[PDB]
Amino acid sequence: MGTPLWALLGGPWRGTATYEDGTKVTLDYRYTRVSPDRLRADVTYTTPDGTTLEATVDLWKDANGVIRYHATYPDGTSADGTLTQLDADTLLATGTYDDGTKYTVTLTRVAP
Ligand SMILES: [K+]
Repeated sequence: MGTPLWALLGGPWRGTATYEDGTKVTLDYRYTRVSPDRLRADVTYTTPDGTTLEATVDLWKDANGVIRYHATYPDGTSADGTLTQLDADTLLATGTYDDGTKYTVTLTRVAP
């Protein structure tokens, strides 16, 4: 079965993304739609160098049990990715932007 989709709903709705070089970015999010098979959230994060970015993210779990997401940004850009549970606290997120650029970050929910 793996990680239940609604596991993503718990705890404080804030986390940190850690990049390959150790850089960390804060993620603040708010769920706007919840159904047994699909979540949607508005996400805000401030990158290094101070740009503030907003995205709308749809999440679901495919029949192989993989948690997938599709993020859309105000400018029309999109990203498609997967979330893989590492331990109880952390997810591995790997995405591809519509320009072909890829990323890999870990996501950890801030402690309550
Ligand atoms: K944008």
